[PDB]
Amino acid sequence: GSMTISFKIDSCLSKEGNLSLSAKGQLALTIEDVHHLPPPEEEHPHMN
Amino acid sequence: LDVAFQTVIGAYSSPGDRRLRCLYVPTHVDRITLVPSLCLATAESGCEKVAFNTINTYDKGDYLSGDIVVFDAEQTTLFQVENITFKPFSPPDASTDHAMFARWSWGPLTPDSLLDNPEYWATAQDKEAIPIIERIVYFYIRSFLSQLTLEERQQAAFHLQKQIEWLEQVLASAKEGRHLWYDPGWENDTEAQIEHLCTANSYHPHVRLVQRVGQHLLPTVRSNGNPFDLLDHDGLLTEFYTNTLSFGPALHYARELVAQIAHRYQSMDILEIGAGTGGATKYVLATPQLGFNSYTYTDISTGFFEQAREQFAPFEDRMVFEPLDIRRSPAEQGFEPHAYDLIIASNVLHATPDLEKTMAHARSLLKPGGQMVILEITHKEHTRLGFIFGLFADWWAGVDDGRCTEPFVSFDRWDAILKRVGFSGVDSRTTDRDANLFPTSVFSTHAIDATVEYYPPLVVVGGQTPQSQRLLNDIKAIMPPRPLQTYKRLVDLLDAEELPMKSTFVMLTELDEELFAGLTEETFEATKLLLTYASNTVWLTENAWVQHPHQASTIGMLRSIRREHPDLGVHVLDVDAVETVEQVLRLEEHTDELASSTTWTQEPEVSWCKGRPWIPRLKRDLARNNRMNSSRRPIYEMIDSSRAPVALQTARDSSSYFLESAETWFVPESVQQMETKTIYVHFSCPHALRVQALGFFYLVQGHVQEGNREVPVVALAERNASIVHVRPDYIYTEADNNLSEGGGSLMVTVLAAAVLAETVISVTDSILVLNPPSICGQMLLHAGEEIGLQVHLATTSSWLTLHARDTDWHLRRVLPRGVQALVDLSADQSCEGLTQRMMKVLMPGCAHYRAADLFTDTVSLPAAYWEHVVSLARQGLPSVSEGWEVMPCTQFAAHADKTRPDLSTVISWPRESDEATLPTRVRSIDAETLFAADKTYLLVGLTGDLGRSLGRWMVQHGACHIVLTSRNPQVNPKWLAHVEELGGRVTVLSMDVTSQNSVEAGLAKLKDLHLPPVGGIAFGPLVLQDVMLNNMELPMMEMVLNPKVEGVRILHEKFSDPTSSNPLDFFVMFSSIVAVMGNPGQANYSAANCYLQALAQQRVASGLAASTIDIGAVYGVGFVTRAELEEDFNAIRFMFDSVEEHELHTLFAEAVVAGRRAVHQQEQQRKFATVLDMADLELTTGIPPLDPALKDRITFFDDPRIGNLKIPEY
Amino acid sequence: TTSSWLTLHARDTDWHLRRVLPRGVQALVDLSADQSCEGLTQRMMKVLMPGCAHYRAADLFTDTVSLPAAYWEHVVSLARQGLPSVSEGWEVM
Ligand SMILES: NC(=O)c1ccc[n+]([C@@H]2O[C@H](COP(=O)([O-])OP(=O)(O)OC[C@H]3O[C@@H](n4cnc5c(N)ncnc54)[C@H](OP(=O)(O)O)[C@@H]3O)[C@@H](O)[C@H]2O)c1
Repeated sequence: GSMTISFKIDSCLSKEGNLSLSAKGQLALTIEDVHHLPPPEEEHPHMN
Repeated sequence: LDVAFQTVIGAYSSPGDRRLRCLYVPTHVDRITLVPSLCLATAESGCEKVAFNTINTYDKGDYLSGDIVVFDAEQTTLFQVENITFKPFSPPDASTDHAMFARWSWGPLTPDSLLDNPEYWATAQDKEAIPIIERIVYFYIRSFLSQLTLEERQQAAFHLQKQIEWLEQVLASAKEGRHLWYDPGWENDTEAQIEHLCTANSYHPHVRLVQRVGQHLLPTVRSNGNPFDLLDHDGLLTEFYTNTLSFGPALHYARELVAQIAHRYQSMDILEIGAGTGGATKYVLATPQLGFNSYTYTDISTGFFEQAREQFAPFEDRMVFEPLDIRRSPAEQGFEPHAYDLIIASNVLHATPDLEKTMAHARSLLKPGGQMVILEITHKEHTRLGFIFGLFADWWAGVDDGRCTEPFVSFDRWDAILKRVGFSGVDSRTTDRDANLFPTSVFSTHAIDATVEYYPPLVVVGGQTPQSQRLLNDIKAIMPPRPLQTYKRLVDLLDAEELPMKSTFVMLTELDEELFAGLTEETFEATKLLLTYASNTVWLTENAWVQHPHQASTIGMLRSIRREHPDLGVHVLDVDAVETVEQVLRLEEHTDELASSTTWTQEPEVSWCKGRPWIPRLKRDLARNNRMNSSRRPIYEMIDSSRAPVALQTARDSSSYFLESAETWFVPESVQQMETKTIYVHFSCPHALRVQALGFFYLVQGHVQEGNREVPVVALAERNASIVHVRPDYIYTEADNNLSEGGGSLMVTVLAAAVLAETVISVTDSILVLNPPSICGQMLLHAGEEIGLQVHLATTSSWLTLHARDTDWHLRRVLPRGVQALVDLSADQSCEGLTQRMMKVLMPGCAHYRAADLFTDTVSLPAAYWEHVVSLARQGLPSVSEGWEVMPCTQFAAHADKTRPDLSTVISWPRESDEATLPTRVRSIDAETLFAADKTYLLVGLTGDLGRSLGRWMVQHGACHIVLTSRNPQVNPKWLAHVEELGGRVTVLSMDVTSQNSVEAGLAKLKDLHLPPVGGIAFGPLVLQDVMLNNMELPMMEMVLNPKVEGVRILHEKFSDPTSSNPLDFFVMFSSIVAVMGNPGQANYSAANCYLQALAQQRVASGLAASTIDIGAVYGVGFVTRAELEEDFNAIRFMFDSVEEHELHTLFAEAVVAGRRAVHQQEQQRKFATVLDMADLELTTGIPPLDPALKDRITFFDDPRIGNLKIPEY
Repeated sequence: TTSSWLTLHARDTDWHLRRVLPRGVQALVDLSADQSCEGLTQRMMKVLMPGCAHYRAADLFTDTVSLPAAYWEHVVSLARQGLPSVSEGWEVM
């Protein structure tokens, strides 16, 4: 029930330029064959 | 999602606070987690409007780190973000720095008449060298004089005086002129004697230059070549100008004089003529800060302008390069007449026979009252500089006056000539009492036009006190012919029926009963009447900032009045001792001197201290600004690590090590950590070593000054640095030379690692160690023998010579199967795969320890421990030499790497100031705990969002007990729980500081709450009535002052005992920048803030910690944020700068540190007996970079007190 | 727990762990049957005491194997305290 994916968003700003990395990372997916996150923290009492 | 990211920035920076001084874009995210089902459900359901929460985890400034949580209306988290590292689009250069901090840099109201500094006197070496060269010549100087002048005529006439334009006479006359010095029995041997003298310091640059010129002047003796280009274009000429303590101290006094002038006069359009190489320019601009609006680098020739541009690039924006021939009219050369407030003559007036006309040209360029700084010759002495000065090409031009060259004019004849050319005489001069300063003695002269007067009626109020009576009599006797009105007190003025509207008031009421101590008796209305009839005003106070805070309240009231009534010229004079005359009359005369186009600064306020006048200037305190910005960028400051704590901190990314300022800033808690010893580290281990479950501690070897003994010691330090403060338990105090320099620390480090490894594991009967340090192996074997444990050594290079990438089957074949624990000490991390394969072949469940589990770059005992460590080390000392791996801290920081921890490496911390004075990456003032856990910190008046933020910051910085006090604390108990989660017990006292009884009840309730004694107070109660004083009413004054004034008085009287068992670590009183510049309609507030400042200053003078912060508009939190006045205050952005919530915390921390430093220096016999000694206690803040383009909108730009904060325009 | 107990949650922010987790902890024991909590454990290592000992479920429970008499006495003495926590056939297959 997991899937680790290494992703890289390569970018090139012009047709004359080379393809360069713009973003990269990993993706860890909890998947099914077809409350997952912590409940949000209680709102801070004082807030301007 | 980008909006969610913007939430992090919003948390980091409030709207209008300008905390986000640079554009941050995301560059790394530790984790983004999204629940696609919930996001799709929200998208399809149409309830796009969703809630969010975000934590700005890291906000120092280098890169923001945010943790975001976006949830639906039902609080079902749609997605979250963890450590979304926002980083600047481009590195945060100094242009993005925040210059909020400022200090009251005090200086003389006029430049000192005599610049006699013992630090700049001719040293013994120079004072012997000059008489030594005299000894060569002094015998027959009387006969020499004329011949020496003849030789000095090499440029114009000496080549004909004896037909010395021809080869024979040239060769004869060169050596004859040198013998004019060497004749008395020394002669040619003087050639070698000169070198012998040059072998020592203070002899080389001068007499070596003499020797060099004496061996090549033959072509110049006949006037056929450049006098100095023959000397390799320079051999020592610049060194002679700078290094020699005859040409040097003149430049030092020039720097001092220019500093004084640029302090009293700021935004000056300066112009140095004859700079050449710019040595004088270098020295004068070496001042930490000076109020030069512009600096015209000028010389007769433009050949030096490239060198000036390269040397003075930092001041290039301030500096403009324009050639000028003072022998020629400046107007013909493109310069604007009377456009410069200051002109500097860098030893150039001697190079013109038109001295009078050149000085007239300088006057033409100078504005009325401008200062001409003259570095020039005077009071000639033949036996000291003659034959070497005589060579130059144009310096002799000037002999037309009848004396040698352009005459060595005496200061009296300098005064005569200077007056003849349109100036106010030589009122300042450099000391030339004995010698070595005549050749370059400096003088300052004012441009005499609309000169200081030294008619409208003069009104005197006060005179009740006997000293006030004496001063009134002195005013009467010294006042010029003017209409005069006199009143005993201000009530008498209130009873007055005829008061001129053009009155020039001289108020001595503060020397008598003060206004802000007796406002009840219609004194406020009398002050209103005064302002109504006051067009000019002078006020006198007796040590207000140190003895009489009420007089300081009056000073602040006048400070605000000068803003409310700009047409009303006001001066205030605070005197430490009134008995110590004649200066109040001159200030009163000045008040009528409303010169707008003249350089004369209007002197808004003055202080007579130590029998001398002083004027303050709010110069950016670059120390505190650098500390604040170090949180945001790598601020580097030259710090002496040998005498200041400098830790070789590891970078946040753990990419490299850098030297960081480790100054703890006087944390007073040393009883729980009993007798925290100070260690001056000579050698230390870069990596922190783990101990027996106690934690990671670096190994440091150094000296401890036990009754001045440099006792060698080896200790475990949490803050590896040049200087450490460590508990005695973690110290080995033996001075055994076997623990030799460098090597001893190496062995102790290795043995600490080995002992840790053996102790944590032992339970086991046999273990394995992978790639241990070369020294380590034998030590580990010794420890195993001493603890009865079979330790196996594995290395990737007896030892088991394994290899990285070895097959698991090979490991099974070779590795013993009795191992129960594995310890990987491999500095190279490539052996991680080998370790993993070991885990598959070793005993299942085998304990695994990595190098990170014993060695780390971040840290954040039984007496027998170090005894065992040293006993083990003494077994294996011979394994290596002492200096097996020794590198200086600078080399380690520049070249060492965290990812490759070179175990068994040792840092050689420099000890000499020359070796230790290094560029250290400054540390934020709040980067380390500043507060003790056994004391209560009382935030008086701090219960709004500002107070809550300050309290939470305090607890984050070691404040385990905080008390918030206010007349109506509306604090959520949930916030109290939140701060308690941070580790500090916070309570609301509901204490009305306005009443003594209420304060006493609250302080007794503290004991009822069992809280520790109050170790610090943050006094910031506030009430505002924005109305001008004339339209103000006494009840408003009472409402504004009583909270402030009465609260400070009550709290001081409560803690007015420096001998008490619980002296306050600090007494921070929250002042507004209006207390330093005023504001329209806040006279009461400014007076109260000045009362706070004066009370803090006198409390420090009393031996009690205290400080004041002159805060700007706090957009982040507090009055501006809670009143929703961001637009209104940003409309005056150019007037008051923003002070962010966390910047406010930084300012408070800096004020606390300043107070503690002042107290400790007082323990070091710092008197703090006057205002000058307490420039740091008033942490001026909130003044933005003053743009002249906005000078019209700025209602206080004309104030010279802020001169150094004015942006240059030309 | 990722479900007194500290009801943590997998994928919790390290800042939250700092806020809630006690700072006096010197050792961490991860018995999570579900291995998704490995990230939570890693984040714990960044907030707990540096050098904190770390034990995983594999360090206590394993599917491959390849004493003082008082040990079982202590085991049963402890078990007799908490027997009522569940029924006999809580999970029998
Ligand atoms: N213009 C500036 O330079 C500037 C800007 C902001 C702050 N500051 C300084 O920072 C400190 C805190 O200011 P702030 O931001 O928190 O302003 P604020 O938001 O208006 O809070 C000040 C509060 O102190 C309360 N207070 C508490 N005990 C009091 C008493 N005994 N008498 C009268 N009022 C009392 C006032 O009434 P309540 O109890 O009902 O709240 C007032 O609301 C002040 O000392 C101020 O000088 C200066």
